Parts: sequence; structure tokens; C-alpha cells
Amino acid sequence: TQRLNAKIAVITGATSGIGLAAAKRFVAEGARVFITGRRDVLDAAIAEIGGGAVGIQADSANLAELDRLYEKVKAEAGRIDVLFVNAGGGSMLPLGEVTEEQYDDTFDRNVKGVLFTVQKALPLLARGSSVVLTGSTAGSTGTPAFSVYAASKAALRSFARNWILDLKDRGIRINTLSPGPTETGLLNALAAQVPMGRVGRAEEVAAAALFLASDDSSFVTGAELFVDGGSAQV
Amino acid sequence: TQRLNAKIAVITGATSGIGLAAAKRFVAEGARVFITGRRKDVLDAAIAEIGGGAVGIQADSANLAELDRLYEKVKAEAGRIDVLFVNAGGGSMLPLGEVTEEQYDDTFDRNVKGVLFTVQKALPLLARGSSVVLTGSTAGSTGTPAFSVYAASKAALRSFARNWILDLKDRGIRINTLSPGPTEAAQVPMGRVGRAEEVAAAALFLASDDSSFVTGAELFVDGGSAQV
Amino acid sequence: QRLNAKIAVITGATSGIGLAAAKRFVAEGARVFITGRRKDVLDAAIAEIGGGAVGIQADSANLAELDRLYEKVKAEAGRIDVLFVNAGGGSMLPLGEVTEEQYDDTFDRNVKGVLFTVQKALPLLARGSSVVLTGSTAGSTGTPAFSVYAASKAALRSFARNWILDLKDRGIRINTLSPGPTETDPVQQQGLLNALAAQVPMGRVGRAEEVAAAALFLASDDSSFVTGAELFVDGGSAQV
Amino acid sequence: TQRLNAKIAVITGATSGIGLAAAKRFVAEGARVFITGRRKDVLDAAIAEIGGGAVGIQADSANLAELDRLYEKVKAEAGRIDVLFVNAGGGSMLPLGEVTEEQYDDTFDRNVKGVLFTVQKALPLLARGSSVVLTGSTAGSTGTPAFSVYAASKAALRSFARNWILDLKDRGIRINTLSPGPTEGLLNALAAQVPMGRVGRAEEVAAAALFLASDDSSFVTGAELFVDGGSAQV
Repeated sequence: TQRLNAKIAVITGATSGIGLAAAKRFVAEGARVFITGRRDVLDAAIAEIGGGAVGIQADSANLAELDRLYEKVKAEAGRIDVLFVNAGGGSMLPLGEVTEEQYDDTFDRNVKGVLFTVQKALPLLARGSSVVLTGSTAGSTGTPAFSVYAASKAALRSFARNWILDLKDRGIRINTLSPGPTETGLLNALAAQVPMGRVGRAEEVAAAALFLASDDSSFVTGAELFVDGGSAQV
Repeated sequence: TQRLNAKIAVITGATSGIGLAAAKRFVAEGARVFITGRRKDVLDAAIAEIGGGAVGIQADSANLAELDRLYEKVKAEAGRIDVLFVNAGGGSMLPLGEVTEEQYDDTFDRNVKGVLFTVQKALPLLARGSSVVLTGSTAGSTGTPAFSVYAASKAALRSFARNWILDLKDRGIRINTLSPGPTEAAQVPMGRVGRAEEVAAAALFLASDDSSFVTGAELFVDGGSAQV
Repeated sequence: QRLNAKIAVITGATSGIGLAAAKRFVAEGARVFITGRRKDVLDAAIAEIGGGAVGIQADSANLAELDRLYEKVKAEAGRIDVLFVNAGGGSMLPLGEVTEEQYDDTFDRNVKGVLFTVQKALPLLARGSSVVLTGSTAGSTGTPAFSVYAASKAALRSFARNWILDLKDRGIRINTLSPGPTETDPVQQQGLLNALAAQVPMGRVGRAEEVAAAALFLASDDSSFVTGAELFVDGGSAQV
Repeated sequence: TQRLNAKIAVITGATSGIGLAAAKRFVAEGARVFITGRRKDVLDAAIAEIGGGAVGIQADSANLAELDRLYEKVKAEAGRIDVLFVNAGGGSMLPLGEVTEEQYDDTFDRNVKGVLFTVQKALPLLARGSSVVLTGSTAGSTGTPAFSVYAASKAALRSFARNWILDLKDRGIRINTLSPGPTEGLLNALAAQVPMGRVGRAEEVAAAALFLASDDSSFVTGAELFVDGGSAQV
């Protein structure tokens, strides 16, 4: 199966979890893969992925390093066909205990960083390209002590609705991929909420990312695809 | 690729449009396919066009007794169902003030009642790791002039996916709604209507193991139509 | 006196939310017409409501009885300012056990009956009138053994999105009011209400009066720029 | 006649438009009203226009220290808050490709960060049986060209209502989002999209705010009430 044959894929935050599972899958599907990470752990990830995957150290939030990331991609690949944006950002604090630090860190990574990651990619984004933004079931549900994270992910999903109108006739699709909790006591409690009776696997999220990245989803844009075992559907 | 290798697929309403495109794609992906259609001539033409050993049964998907005959045939010839694609559709346009009992009855009998019993009667055959795909519509979550009966039927349709996944706890049966927008323009963010093969490709995603943690969901294939 | 000199027609108002709405609407100055299927129950409801409220025997699963309802309203009031379509209900069966009767009887009341209740009201609905449809949190959530009822309430909500386009320039607003769990065999009932309350962010089920108060908002001029909407009165239950 | 009799209401951003209309309605309904504005002259003019013993405090929500001063004055003068209508906010229009850090920061600092801290800092004063109303927007759940920053901020805003009601379990505080659509060349363009065929009046939004503030909405929490003439409903 070579469902991403001759496609250039850039994946931010692909050093672990969903990003890493996606990098592995995209390489397996024939993509020329560029991944980013902040820290070494990137070199290990690149070895684990293999298949000619290249790593670029970049702080996805930091603006000047994004310029350097896209300069490298332009020089080495000349275009982007798949952009998969995974942002870290997130911790738990209830209202009454929320700090400026938590707000700033979460939104800088999950919202601001994402906006500029995509904006700076625009000149490289080819006709028939696909931008996949990692959301969360948190963005449309209620969870105790999770309001800052949840709000950041609500903001994230909104981007897909709106940017598809700014990029009219450019042939760039933009979609949100929204996982429930995955494997990567608490897990037993979370699994009880899920209709399917278990938490997701990073690889299952990666398979859904593949759908959105691939030409199979050619008439899917502005959407939010939940990969949640039913958790946010009931 | 062979994403539905050794799978048994049943597709209701597969003699034209999206249903037909899905049957073609499912066969291409290695599925053993059973299809239904109301009319013999279009069904024979469809079976010929699909190829790949596809089998056709002339059945009205909304008629409960004919559903019994479909599933008797599937049981005898295949023994199980791994993929059920319920592609019931149809409706017409009447504004409030002009809605007839006929329009209501025909639309709901086919789009809601027929679907419920199609799935209910399939249950004994649905294997562990099976996937049920229900054809919804962008109409089910939007407003359109003179479309209220159809829109309401498709809203009911989508609800089924949220609820049946709870009735079938631990059975390993996923249920998802596939909701196309306009298919083969100015309102669509992508600036065009969708192609049948594009809806079929999304159907394949939901039918396949790639969607193994997707259930109760509504996947829009609408060029952004119902997303803005 | 927020419904002073308004004619309100409420279907299914002999108990629970409908009754609570009838009482509130009368308190707010409305001339209230209610429907119910059982004459003795209907009469007792009218006695409870008071304030000149009038009862008419009718089932929405019956289009002929709707015709008679509106003949009566036309003759006695000549118009409708507020139409609260609350008549409906359902039962529990899981997939595998759903009967034709459960499907038909639920949809005949909750969907078909609602459409014709509103359609047959159209000639009487004044400029500036408000139609309130009783939905449910069930219409947008998943609940075991509830698929027929849930689908009926999803259909119901869709009507508000669509009819507001059909009724372009008619000055008729259409909104869905969607209650969560409300306190509307006795040992089992108490145990289930406790489990329902545990789900609710507010930690209790709603009172019928609270749903009636939200119905009043939608019926009143305060909601003059609210149409096509679904107002949840659920203590947060379908919001999380 | 008096649906907010002897209630303390604090409205941020109430010197024009919806906020001002809400201040007038709340006063007419018997509330003791405190309003907030950024410009002292405008604030004083608003107070004179409102009457009914309404009191004004100069405050910017992009400034956490000025929120502290606001609640210091409310505590000193009223000792509690029963209704908190967080209406302060704004935005501007830029398409993806042209979004600036300033547009992002300035929008989120008021519409998201400022809202979070406005509510958090009110918590000690919020009485049992109190109501918090957050001004959202139809933009928060729709797509609009050149509007992605504002839209995302209002998606985040609505998320707060889903989540904070869990943080504040048993506190007797309701939190709801009030989401206006078009409200009074460009107006006629907006009006033709509205099912009701016109933009909303500020007084109509204020009436819906009153519902959420009042005891009539006692079993409404975590919700989003659209006051949009059908705009985002179709």
C-alpha cells in the first residue's frame, strides 16, 4: 500500500505519540517525510521512523524558527502536500487556580503557534494539498480542571471552518482530527466513559490522519473527524 | 490496495450514484459484495458493471418481509456480514403549508423506518469488528427552503449512530453516519459538487479497519458546505 | 404580565412541563387553550390551571382532531400568538427488540403530529407569533434503549432550522426547547432519578416550572431575535 | 415588573452597543449595576445615559491589575455579585496569509485571556444562585472570510461555559454563552443572510442577556443561546 506515494509530508510534534505514529504510517505509505521537535529525541525518532525521513529542530510556537523550517523544506523538497500540525500545550488547573503561565503556555503552543505554522507554510502548499490539525474531544466537551486546554482546542477546530474561506480556489483542504484519550487507574476510568470500552491507540489516530492526508478525503474540508471510540458522540 | 480483503459487504440501494460507486470500490478492495435494488433491469446492469463476483438481490429496503429474504440469502451464501452500507435516500421538495401525508410517509418510511429495520435484521449476521455505514445528508444539520421533511428524516438518521452503539455495547459493531453535501455549487467552499467516487472513498474509510476507533460519528463529505 | 392579551395554544398540557407552562402562561396574562387525550385528566388540568383556560380533547396522531382543535380556536379567539407543541412521548426498546408499533406510534406523535400541528396552525398564526417545539437532550445524545425516541427528537429539532426558511417574511418564530431530566415501581423511580441527577452538572433534575420559564422566554417578546434555535434547559447535562 | 430586584450586576464593556443596552435593561429590572469601560469620558457619558444609580469603573481586561481594582470597588460597595455579564471584547478582519501577531495577541488578550481572569477574579464575590453570561458570537461556530482570529477567540469563549460549570460544582453559579449574530451598505449584506431578514437591535440582545441573568433560566447552564435571527441555525 502506497497511499501517499510521491507526497511531501511535514509533521510538527512528531517525536512521540500521535505525531510519531503518523510519521511511521506516512513513511510506510510512501511519503517523503519531514518532522519537527524541540529537542536529540528528534534524532532517535528519525532512526525509529527511517525510510529517508528527515528531522528539523524547530520550536513550532517560535516564529523565527518556522521561517528556517520552511526554508529547509523549500530547498530540499520544493513543496508541501501534507501538513500535519500536532501541538503539545496542556495541563490541569481548575478555575480559581488558573495561572497566566498555564494560559500563555497552552495558547502559545496550541493556537498561536498553529496559526503561524500554517500561515508560513502557505507559499509551499501545493494544489491538492491537505492540512490536518490535531484537535481533541476536549474542544467540544466539559472536563474538570481542563478549561484552558479545552478552550485552546475549541479555537483550533474553528481554524478549519474559517481558513478554507481565506484560501478559496487554492486547492488546499483544512481539517481537524480530534482524538479522545489514548494509551500514550486513570486509563481504566477514562475507558469506562467510552462506548467502545477502551482508550484509543496512537496508531488509530494516525490511520485517521492518513485518511485526511490522502486523496481519499478529496471532498472533505473544514471538518472535524472524531477518533474517540464514541466518547464525544454520545 | 486490498483494504476489505476477505470481508463480506452488503450495500442497500447500490444500483446508481453513491451506492453503485461504493460497490465498485468495495469489490476493488477485495470485498465479497451483495447489493440490493428495487428494479430488476437497473440491478442487472449494475451487477454487470460492478463485476468481481458481486451478487444482486431485488428488494425494497423499506419492506420488512423483503429484508428477511435478503438476509436469508446472505446467511446461506456468506454466513456473516462485515460491512453494511445502508444507502437509503430520496425525498422531494414541499414548503410548510403544502406538506402532504404522502410526502411525510414516503420519506420517513424509506429514510428512517426502512433503515432501522435494515440494520435490526442484519444484527444476527454482523460479525465482531464489523462496520455499519448509514447515508445521512448535510440537510440533517442545516436549513434549506422546502426541504423540512427530508432534512428531518436525515437528522433522525444521524441520531441512530449515537444511540445504537450503546445498544450494541461489547458486540464489536461500529456504526457511523456518512453525510454527503451536494454531489454530481457557489455555496460550497471548494466551489464544486462532490463526485460519487469521493463519497465512496469516505465510505471505504468507515468500512475499513483504518477507522477502528471511529464510531457514533458523522463524517461530512461536503466540500465544506455544512462546516461554515 | 409578559403575555398580556396573547392567545396561547399548548398541546399536551395535562401534566408535567405542558401543565407547568399552561399555569405560567395564565399567570403572565395569556388566554390559554390546552389539549389532552383523556377527558377526565384534561378537566382536572383545567381546574388546576384556572384563569379562564379552555381545554379541547385532541390527539396529534390524528389529523382530523387537529382540524377540530383549530376550528375551535378560530371561533373562540380568532388567532394564535403562542403555539407550544409539547404533545409527545416515547418508550424504551434496544435495537434488536424495536417493533413497528414503537416506531410508528412514537413518530406519529413526535414528528408527524408536530409537523401537522404547526402546518394546520399557520392560517391563525399572527405576525409576531412564536412557535415552541418540545425537543429533548435525547435528540443530540446517546442513551441505551432509546433510539426511536432519540431519533424522533432529532427530527423535531431539524424542523426549527427549516421552517424558518419556509416562513420567510411571515413574522413567525420557531424554536426548539430541549429539556434534560425533569421530575415529571415507586422505589425504582427514585433510584433512577438519583442516577439521572448524578449525571447533571447542577447535581439535580429540573423542575417542570423551570422548563416552563424557559418556554415563556421563547413565547415572549424578549426572544424577538431568537429563531431556528435550540435552547437546552438541562442543568448542563448535554452541554458537557 | 422587576426581574432583577436587589441583584448586583457587573457588566464589562457596557459603554456602547449590546453592553449599554443590557445596562439600561438591567437597571429597568431593578438591579444595582456596575459597568466597566476603557475610556473615562465615554464611561461617564454612559453612566449618565443609564441612570438608576448605575456606577462606572474604568478597566481594561487586557490588564489583570485593573480587574483587581474593579473587584476591590465592587466588594467595598456591594459586597457580592449576582449577575456577571462579560461583554468586553472586540476584533478585526485579516485573512490567513496576512494575520499579524498583534491581531492575534490583541484579540485573545481581551476575548479569551481577559474573560478567563474576569470570571476567575469574580469568584470570591459570586453569590450562590448567581449567573455568569459570556458574550460569544455566531462567528464561534461558523466560517467567515478574513475572520479566523476573532472566530477562534469566540469558539474558545463558548468552551469556557462547558468546562467551568464542572470546576464550580455545588457553588450555585451558572455560566452560559450568549451568542449574537448581526446587530446594528455592509448592514444590508449581512441582513440578507439572516432568515428574519434584518439585523438585530441591541435591545433584543439585551433581552436575551436578561433571560440568562434572571431566575427564569435557573436550570440553564453550560449552554449557548444564539440571538441571531436564525443566522447560524441554518
